[PDB]
Amino acid sequence: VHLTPEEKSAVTALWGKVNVDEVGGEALGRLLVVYPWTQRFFESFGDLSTPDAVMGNPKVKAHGKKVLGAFSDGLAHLDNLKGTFATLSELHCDKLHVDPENFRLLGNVLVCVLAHHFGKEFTPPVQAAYQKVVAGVANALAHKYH
Amino acid sequence: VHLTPEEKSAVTALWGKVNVDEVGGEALGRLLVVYPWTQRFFESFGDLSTPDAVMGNPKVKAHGKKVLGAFSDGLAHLDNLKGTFATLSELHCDKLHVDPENFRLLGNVLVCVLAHHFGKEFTPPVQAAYQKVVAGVANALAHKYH
Amino acid sequence: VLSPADKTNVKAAWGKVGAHAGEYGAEALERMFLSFPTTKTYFPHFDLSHGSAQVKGHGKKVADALTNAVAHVDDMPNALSALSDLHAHKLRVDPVNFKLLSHCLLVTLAAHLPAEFTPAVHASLDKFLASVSTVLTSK
Amino acid sequence: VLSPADKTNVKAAWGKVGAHAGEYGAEALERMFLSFPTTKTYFPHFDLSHGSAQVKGHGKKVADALTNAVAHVDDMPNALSALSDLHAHKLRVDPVNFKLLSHCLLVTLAAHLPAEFTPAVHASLDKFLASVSTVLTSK
Ligand code: HEM
Ligand code: HEM
Ligand code: HEM
Ligand code: HEM
Repeated sequence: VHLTPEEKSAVTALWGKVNVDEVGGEALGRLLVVYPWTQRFFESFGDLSTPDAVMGNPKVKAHGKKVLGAFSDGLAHLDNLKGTFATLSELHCDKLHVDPENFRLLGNVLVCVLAHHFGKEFTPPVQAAYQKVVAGVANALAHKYH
Repeated sequence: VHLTPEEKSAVTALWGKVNVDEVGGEALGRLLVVYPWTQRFFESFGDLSTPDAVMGNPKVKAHGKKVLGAFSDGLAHLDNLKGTFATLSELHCDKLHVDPENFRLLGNVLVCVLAHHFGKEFTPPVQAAYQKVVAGVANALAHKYH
Repeated sequence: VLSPADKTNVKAAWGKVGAHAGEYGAEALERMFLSFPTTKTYFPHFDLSHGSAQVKGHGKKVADALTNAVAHVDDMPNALSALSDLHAHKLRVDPVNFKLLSHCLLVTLAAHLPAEFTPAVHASLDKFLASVSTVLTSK
Repeated sequence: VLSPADKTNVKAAWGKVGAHAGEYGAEALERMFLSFPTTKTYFPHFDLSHGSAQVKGHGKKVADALTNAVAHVDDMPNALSALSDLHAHKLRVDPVNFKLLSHCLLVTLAAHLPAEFTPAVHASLDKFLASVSTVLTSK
């Protein structure tokens, strides 16, 4: 996960504008709606029967906040994502048994949320930088499988 | 890629019985036949039009020998796969641009060849150990993407 | 789609499996639980140890589903309609896991049918199991 | 299959893309080439730099294919038959790459249609592009 300085610049400048109370919940909700097998890991969250029910679920927004915080943590430690995500990798791999393909999916859904929220500002080069980031996070989160 | 000693035992014992002149060619051929998009990377090999033409192609047999040799290499350095495969990762990722999902496929095809050749002896525990191995090799060969 | 040669190959390989269908389905499930431990979580009410009567009984169910798919190969969406509902809606099976079980079914056939598991029949079986997986993930 | 609601959602989102379809297809291709550089090897005879007339012309081709699929959503295998042959037989496109372009098409729609790209319409679009990809990989 080597971002060039231009890549680092594109990523960090957009990230400073992210509403960190909302975007992680938007991404988790879309994950549950677009890829409904992921709802298997979130039965304790209650009503997920409709997209509206998902996106307005307070457990979804509250848990998405923590997810986004982990992405924020990774963005700070691009040179040691393995270390940053070791604890979450044990949780997701050894305890939760989430298939790591779903880490890739959540990363892609996050990218769609950023595109939705930033529009033209989410240029193809900015996307390409974010794709390096969400790939690095998914790989580090999957390290306890590797 | 940590194998237990019983996993290491099951893997090494079977591998000593592998016909290293043939099995790599069986695996590469099957890859080209089962996943024909991989033939994109091997147009210089000539007649690939039928399964017989592929399995009987002398360049398929010849190249598979080298592929199997790299697997044999990885089996010797299980606790340092990334270093063993650095040059091949540069080649397959930076030069060839093979999608790394095909590393997984070739590893699964190798496992099918081992099952075919060893029958009953290729027990479910022996398979599970080989899956850890081919997973580790694919991940190491894909490091240049990560 | 599955070609006429694929349908022939699949039918012929299945013909050689015979009354071992149930046992081979059980063995494929065991191979998948051991090789891909993440799949184990879909069966918490199962004992997954070797020789489990519950894995045995489920292996037969799975084999019978595949045999129904072989028997109705030109009409698989319909034949497997009810199982597609079950796997997507109720069980919420991750699509990745169909790739894992398909691979383990191939390994089981290859370990048991040395003459039949030629490169061509291996290709045909992979396409067949991919087709079954596409239907089972269609809902 | 695609539900009636999915068909409605896809239709309406496509309706709002309008005459920008060709442009958006070009942008999705550029997003793919920059984000997933392995896909570039399928277009050696293309200049893939920004503003390429060849990327522009091909984006329109791709958009027109997707519009034909939308217009014949209940008959996609037949509508896309010639393109399925092209992509599997001649071009030998790795199936993984359809996932990458589908994602980039979603990203392009999200960047351009803020009102239309709700979670439901996002889900329907993903299913539609997955269905197109299944057809294009069927041969
Ligand atoms: C890049 C991908 C992901 C990131 C960064 C991430 C991050 C997090 C974080 C920060 C937590 C809170 C852990 C804590 O309470 O200390 C968590 C918990 C959890 N994650 Fe994720 N997650 C990811 C992917 C996934 C996916 C794809 C699934 C399932 C489809 C999943 C299932 C869960 C569950 C069930 C919990 C709650 C575990 C518990 O409280 O026992 N995660 N994750
Ligand atoms: C576990 C996966 C793989 C292993 C261990 C492996 C191993 C090797 C080895 C040892 C070589 C010879 C390099 C040399 O001459 O020094 C090679 C070359 C090559 N590999 Fe693979 N390979 C793998 C996967 C793949 C796949 C999946 C593809 C395409 C579908 C591919 C395409 C090629 C090509 C085209 C060459 C020839 C490169 C050249 O001579 O310029 N490889 N590989
Ligand atoms: C080749 C693909 C598959 C076939 C043909 C198949 C077949 C079946 C059948 C026939 C049943 C019904 C059993 C009954 O009615 O008693 C069933 C149930 C079930 N399947 Fe599958 N399946 C496939 C793939 C998978 C995969 C990949 C998973 C998860 C990793 C899975 C998980 C389950 C579970 C959890 C049940 C319920 C078992 C129970 O509670 O008794 N299936 N499957
Ligand atoms: C949404 C899925 C896709 C659609 C709708 C689509 C559509 C098309 C169409 C309509 C053409 C014909 C252009 C013409 O007749 O001049 C074409 C050609 C082609 N496609 Fe795709 N395609 C898709 C996916 C892909 C992917 C994933 C790749 C590779 C990464 C790919 C690579 C190519 C190539 C190399 C050509 C030939 C271009 C040329 O030589 O002019 N396609 N595609």
